[PDB]
Amino acid sequence: MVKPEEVDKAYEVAKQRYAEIGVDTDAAMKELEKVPLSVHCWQGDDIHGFLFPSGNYPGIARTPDELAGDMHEALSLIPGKHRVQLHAIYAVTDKKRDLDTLEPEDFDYWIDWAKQEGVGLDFNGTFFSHPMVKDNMTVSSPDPKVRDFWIRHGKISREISNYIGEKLGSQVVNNFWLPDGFKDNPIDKKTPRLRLLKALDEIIKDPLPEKNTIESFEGKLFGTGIESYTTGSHEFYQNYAISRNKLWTIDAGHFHPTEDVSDKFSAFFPFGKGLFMHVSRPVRWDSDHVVIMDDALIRITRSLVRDGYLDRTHIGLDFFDATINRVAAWVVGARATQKSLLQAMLAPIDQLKKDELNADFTTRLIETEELKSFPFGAVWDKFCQDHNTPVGFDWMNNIHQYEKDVQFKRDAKLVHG
Amino acid sequence: MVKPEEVDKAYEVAKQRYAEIGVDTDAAMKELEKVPLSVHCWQGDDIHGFLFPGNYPGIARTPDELAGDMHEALSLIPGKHRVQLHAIYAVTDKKRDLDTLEPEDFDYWIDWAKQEGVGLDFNGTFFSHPMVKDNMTVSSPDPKVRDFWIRHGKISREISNYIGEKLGSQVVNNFWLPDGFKDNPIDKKTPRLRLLKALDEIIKDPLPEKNTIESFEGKLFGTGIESYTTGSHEFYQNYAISRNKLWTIDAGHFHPTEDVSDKFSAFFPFGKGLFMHVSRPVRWDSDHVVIMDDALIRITRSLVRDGYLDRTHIGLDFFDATINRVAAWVVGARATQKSLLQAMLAPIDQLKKDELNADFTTRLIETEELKSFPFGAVWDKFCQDHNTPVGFDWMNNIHQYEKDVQFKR
Amino acid sequence: MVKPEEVDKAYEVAKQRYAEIGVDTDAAMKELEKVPLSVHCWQGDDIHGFLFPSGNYPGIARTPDELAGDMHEALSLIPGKHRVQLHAIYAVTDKKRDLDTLEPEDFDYWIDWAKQEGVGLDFNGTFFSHPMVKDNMTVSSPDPKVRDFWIRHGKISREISNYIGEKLGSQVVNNFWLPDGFKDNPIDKKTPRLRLLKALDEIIKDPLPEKNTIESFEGKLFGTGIESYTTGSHEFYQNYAISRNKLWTIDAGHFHPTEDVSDKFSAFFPFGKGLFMHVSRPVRWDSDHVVIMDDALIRITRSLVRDGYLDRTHIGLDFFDATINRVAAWVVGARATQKSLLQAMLAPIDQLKKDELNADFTTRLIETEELKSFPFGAVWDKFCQDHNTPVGFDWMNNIHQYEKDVQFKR
Amino acid sequence: MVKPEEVDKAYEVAKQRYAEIGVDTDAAMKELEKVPLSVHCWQGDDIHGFLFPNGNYPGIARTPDELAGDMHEALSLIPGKHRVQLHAIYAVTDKKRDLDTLEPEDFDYWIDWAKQEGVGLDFNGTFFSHPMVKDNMTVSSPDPKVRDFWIRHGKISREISNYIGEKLGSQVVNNFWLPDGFKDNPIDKKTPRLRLLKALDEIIKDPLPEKNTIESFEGKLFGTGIESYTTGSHEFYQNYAISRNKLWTIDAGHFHPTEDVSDKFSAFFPFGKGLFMHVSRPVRWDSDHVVIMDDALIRITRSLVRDGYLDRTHIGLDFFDATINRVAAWVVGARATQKSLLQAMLAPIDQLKKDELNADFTTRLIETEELKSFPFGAVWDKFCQDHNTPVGFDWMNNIHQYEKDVQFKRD
Ligand SMILES: [Mn+2]
Ligand SMILES: [Mn+2]
Ligand SMILES: [Mn+2]
Ligand SMILES: [Mn+2]
Ligand SMILES: [Mn+2]
Ligand SMILES: [Mn+2]
Ligand SMILES: [Mn+2]
Ligand SMILES: [Mn+2]
Repeated sequence: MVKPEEVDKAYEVAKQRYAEIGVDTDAAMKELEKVPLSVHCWQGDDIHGFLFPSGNYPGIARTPDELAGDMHEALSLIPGKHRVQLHAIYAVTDKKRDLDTLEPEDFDYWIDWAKQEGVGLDFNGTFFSHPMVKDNMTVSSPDPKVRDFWIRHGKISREISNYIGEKLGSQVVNNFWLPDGFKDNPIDKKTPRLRLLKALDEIIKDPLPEKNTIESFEGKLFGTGIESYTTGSHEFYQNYAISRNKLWTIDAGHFHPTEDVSDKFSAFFPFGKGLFMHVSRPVRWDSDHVVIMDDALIRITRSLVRDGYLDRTHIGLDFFDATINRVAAWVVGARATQKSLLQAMLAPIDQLKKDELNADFTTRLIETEELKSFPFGAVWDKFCQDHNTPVGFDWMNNIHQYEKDVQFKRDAKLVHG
Repeated sequence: MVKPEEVDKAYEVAKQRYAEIGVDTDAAMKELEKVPLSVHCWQGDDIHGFLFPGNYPGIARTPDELAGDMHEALSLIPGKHRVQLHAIYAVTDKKRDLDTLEPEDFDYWIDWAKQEGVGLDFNGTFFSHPMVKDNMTVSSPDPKVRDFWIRHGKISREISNYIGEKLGSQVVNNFWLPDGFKDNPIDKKTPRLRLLKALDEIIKDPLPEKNTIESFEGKLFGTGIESYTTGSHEFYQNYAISRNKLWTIDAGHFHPTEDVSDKFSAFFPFGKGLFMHVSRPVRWDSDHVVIMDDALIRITRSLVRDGYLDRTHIGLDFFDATINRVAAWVVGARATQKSLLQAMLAPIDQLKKDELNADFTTRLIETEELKSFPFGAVWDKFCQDHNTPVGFDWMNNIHQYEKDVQFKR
Repeated sequence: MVKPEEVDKAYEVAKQRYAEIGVDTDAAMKELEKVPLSVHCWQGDDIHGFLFPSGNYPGIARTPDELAGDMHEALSLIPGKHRVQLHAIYAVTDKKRDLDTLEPEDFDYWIDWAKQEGVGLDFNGTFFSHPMVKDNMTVSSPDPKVRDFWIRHGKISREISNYIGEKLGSQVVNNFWLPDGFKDNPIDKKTPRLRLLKALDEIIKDPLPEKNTIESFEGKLFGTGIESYTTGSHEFYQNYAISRNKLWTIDAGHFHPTEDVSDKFSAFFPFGKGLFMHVSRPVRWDSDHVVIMDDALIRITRSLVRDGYLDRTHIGLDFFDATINRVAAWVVGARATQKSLLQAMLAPIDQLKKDELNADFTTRLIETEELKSFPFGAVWDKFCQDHNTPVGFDWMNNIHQYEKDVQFKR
Repeated sequence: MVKPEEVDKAYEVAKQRYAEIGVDTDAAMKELEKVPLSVHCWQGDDIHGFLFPNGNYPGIARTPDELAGDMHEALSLIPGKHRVQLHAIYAVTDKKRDLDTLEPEDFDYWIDWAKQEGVGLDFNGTFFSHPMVKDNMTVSSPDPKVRDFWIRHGKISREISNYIGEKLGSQVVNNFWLPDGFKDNPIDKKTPRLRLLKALDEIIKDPLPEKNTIESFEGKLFGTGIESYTTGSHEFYQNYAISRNKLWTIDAGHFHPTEDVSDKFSAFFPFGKGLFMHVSRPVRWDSDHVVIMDDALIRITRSLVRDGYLDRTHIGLDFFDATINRVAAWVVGARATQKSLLQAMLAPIDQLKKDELNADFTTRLIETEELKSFPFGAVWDKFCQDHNTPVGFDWMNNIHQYEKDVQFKRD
């Protein structure tokens, strides 16, 4: 167990080290406080939800109460104040429901939980794992009956999101992700994107207060069993968001091999409103690995900090690893993102910008490289301790306690509710 | 030497093979006639131009030589096409810099285009100049550098307007900027805001759309500018749509495994027009001669199947000096044409119906069979009908041009 | 229906166009009929096998007799004579078996079928979809019980292979693919590959007649749920094959983005014995799409043909698409491969090589590009007709008849 | 300026943090001392060399003395004991020489400098920038006159390397890199590689003691103007090295998009003798950017120390950036590599290995991620200070002084 006075001592030394290069470590920690991460609920129960009925880790959540407890446990090890992303299938009601019959009140459970937990809520319509998914197509299906069903869900997703936003007093980002596409090479690339354009326009048609909710649109290059064509491409959705004055969702695992998603922000913000940045680790495909401190995460976080885009960018976690402790998964990803944000915030950005404007690329290379071995860990440790979360390896103690007390017994416990 | 009667025989057999699956070979050839390729002048003289004075012999060194080489290439490319000029191909006895060019400096090319019977497209030259400061031009943080290149940009529009008025054919004025960083930048925002402001100033003075319209060409990375490109594909698609201008897709300028044929159907619900630069990247932006490969096949069939040709200008953009430079044009142009023609020789309306009905079996079988249908016999007929040599035969014309012209330089 | 006179006509015109550039179309077709393709049995029944009993196309095979009939139908529409790959889980027996208790006689069904069908057989041990797959590891597992189990199966794959080869009088290529790897970033990359080296050496220890069987070893870059580290890498297996004088398996789906597997042949053969070339279409991952005529297949086929490597290269199909008629999948993939081989064989290779030796890169570019629009289709159509298979679209009639009479009735 | 007592106090605190997770910082720094980096001479003078006399940062070296002084300055800012790589075109002689008439004594200047400086030397034959490069081919050219010329150079590279090895009493790694290939798609892939095999075998024919020199073979996926085919492929050279019992050169910039060269070590060492690891940063192609602390470098260094391959792996620098202070370029790349090696050496590797063997992938993910924010910087700073080099930003002062006193006065 780290000693709190050692953390405080190491922080004063680091603060001095940074002050000597014109960086204020107190101000950097204050900046990190103001960046809430939207923790995805579906990592807790392998995206089962509650609407419809292998070497994976024990302790999967099977009920609202279980998932809520698991997210509370994860959030108690993530320093600061954050948000939670819900999916439509996480509706809590005993009334018989389908995706086109959900009502705002079906999320009262999550509204009450979020108020008592002190987090905001983001929302995702569920356009997958349903018999109305016809040949991998939903909203942009050539079948009018299939299209009309999913348009109904899409409209309902806004109604729910508006209601949640009104009750919490915090704007709900309503994210749209559609599987729509083909496994093999299509003949017609145009007509599916025109069907999508018209169906999306119909979904966002009825006005709702922007203070309560706003829609984001999430593209993808390719998915399993849908590899050759994605109806909702990144180009289609950036165009759609700018044109219809909505948010654009950038998921870090959904782009080309070698594609740096941190390049997109400064090409979008001269034209568009806001982004939903979904941090996710792709390993040679859209594998949805837990977020770690790697090149991609470091570039995403430093690009948002350096160019001042945080107040127009929502940061969400989107990954799914059931092979490890599901609660640990959230905490690794959240801490990875926070410490990368913090490292970016501990740079003398104004002086570096100056040197770069004067084409002093020598200084820029040297300093950026020296900063990677500066004592950013001491500032991170201080941030963890100040927000009553365990430091470094110490949070494994919390995970072992949660495994003994909950996760390793859960499977044998009778589910109820 | 292929016998015309053999071409005619093969064509009649192919015509019947295609008619049996509801494809009209005569109509397919009429469709191909309507697609002019914009042949880039700079392949002729390794992008030297005329403004600022182990490769294959016979490089063009003068306007007349370059004009003669383009005439030779066009004579071996069936149908009617266009030529792309760079600003540095100005023809004048006057002392010019990129900020002092005048429209009449291109009278030479207007006259040549009229006698050759081709339209002209234009490119501002924002590279190979002392005023390129740290690989930046219009979006340079130095106002002296920015103002110089803004003057050149404005002049590129005035030149393009003048050419368009004289030819009575709209000149597409393509903007490509090297602007970016070799290594990792701190500020990605400000360069792109400087670009936005500069481009807006360049296009400020209204010019008739009947004479010219601007297109904007993004890049992922170039040599010595690998880490950041100010003018990104996203920046320019957004810029084109918002400013009601054309977007330039160069097949060589995207990510590994990136399929540029995906972009058309995501652009046209929002945008006005495309300039599609066919170019072959070999593991980087290598500007290899266009060949019949997956990329070209997908580009051409995507434009044909979704009926985007009337809104897509097709230009060649490559540079290979290791081979006969005139041959380079003909290989690239013929690859593009035969690929367009193969796409036009599909029963597209029936295939679309099969696809709407989720008959993915029929789609796979038929698209694979069409790859070995006799599309070559329709291509050969198109070549012959338009007074150009068939197959290997045009190598005779190259060897004669080498002997009589190129090898004598 | 295509008119056979039409085909014969178009062929004679093609024959002359090719003759004019020093290519013999009759000779090219003779070369093609000497290239057997190893048709994978598992496309027919979604790799279910027989050992351990939503937008999926109808008519899936459920029994040996059904799978046998489906492969007979597919082969009937593929011109020339070919081979079939079995997996261990395709054992046909009424006896209680696990992967470590399989007997050669359990493959008597397939030997009898192959002799009647007139095809050779290749083999694959089944190192997946089993409770003894522990944390995605089999032969190279750190758990000795798991190792021993999979080592027993490895040895049995060789024994079965030897028996099939003896009975058929044609060499059985016994292909080893293992899923062994880690989902996330490993600490120790060395020890797993040392465990694999030791285990493989144990599996191939007991000598078996080469005339009957030889082993091939199949690497992978990454798989679903095993993305970060593959124990059996391409580098590992090329080194293992060369050093233990075995075959190396190259699957066209299992390499890096932009990786051209046709580059590997000429870098292997100065050192190595033979290759098992598995044609498979990756679409942005190891997606096992049906093989089509694309840059990869064209480069694979022309690289084998131009450099004379066919006599040392076994060509197998490896793909799994259940979204389309499963019998059609076989025929599309096989015809695409043969088409692409034939186009390679229809080039003036000796003259092009001389042009290249003299650095005449102009002639090489012009000619290779012109050959892409030469009437190779007319020669392919002739090959199809000569070997009593339908021409072009026509074989769709056979699929519709097989759907009505057999597939749609299951 | 950093205060030595402040570095020492921060080190003692870090020592304690690492001791508590079973890591010995003092031992970790001793392990780092034993990894010499082979600093490439050609970054100093834009690969001009001296043999054939004939936008960019000022102060390029133009003479042996200027280059020697620049490498001395760079080494003075890189903590510990390292090596220098020479190219054959860095011959120092007033005699009229071609690449096929170089003599060992032509390198006496560099032997004398290395003895003075207290560093070992590695060597590279120069198979580029010469009229005898015919259609981008050298050793494996279809022209027997071209082949024979370059084979003469290849034999001479071994004779030079043996001589240097003897004089310095330190084995010279003689690295072979050939541009040989095609710009566009070849018809015949087989024959070029059979020509290469035959030519390499003739080059290494004459026996020389391993004690003085051993050959390494460097492959490439593609180069500028040689994009479509490389005769000397990675597969060809790994097979060649294992077969002929020589070293295999892995250059981090010469592989496919997304390729992780750190994967290759554990697939090589069950079969082969040794590696020459050229650290180099590719940015979307073989761009030869200065090495920085990124995923690739972190994976290369941790893969070598985790699996205990350092005693069989020579680490060399290979990059060329003339847009920045050329001496600075060396220090950035060397320090990136050392701090990355050091971080990997500061992990509880035995415990992590045990956890992994026991399939505790939860613990492995948590711990590896926590280690990335442990105070490795305080250990790095201690290593820098202990070895009489400036800490953190401080060495920018030395660069500015060297610009003022030496570099900016040259041009
Ligand atoms: Mn997402
Ligand atoms: Mn994902
Ligand atoms: Mn272009
Ligand atoms: Mn280009
Ligand atoms: Mn395979
Ligand atoms: Mn596969
Ligand atoms: Mn190197
Ligand atoms: Mn390099």
